[PDB]
Amino acid sequence: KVFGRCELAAAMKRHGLDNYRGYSLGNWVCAAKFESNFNTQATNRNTDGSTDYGILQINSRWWCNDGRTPGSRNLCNIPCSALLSSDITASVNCAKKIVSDGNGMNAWVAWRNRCKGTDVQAWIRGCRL
Repeated sequence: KVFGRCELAAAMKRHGLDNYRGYSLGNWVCAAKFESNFNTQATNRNTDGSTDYGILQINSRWWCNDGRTPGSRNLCNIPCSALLSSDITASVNCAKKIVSDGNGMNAWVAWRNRCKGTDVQAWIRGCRL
């Protein structure tokens, strides 16, 4: 499904992402906007044989298993097809692992490029939270 901005903000807040590891809620919403345009079914194929899945475009080389990516680690221990659900819980739980790993939200290149450095609080303004 395609989420609305405040609808996603509220779902992510319910899942404990607001200020998780130092990143306020606005960061996560902006990341989803520019990674998947708020769509749970977005997928993106990469030159190394991996694919990015779901609303947060989680990658199959390191995080989920899709059965077709060469040096796959499955550090979230989840099949990638679960990340394509309309319900974002598996994506959020794997995103919690990714941001705890090493370089925070730098794992998301659309965040890195288009969110970081802006006032990301603007992405939850006007939302009932």
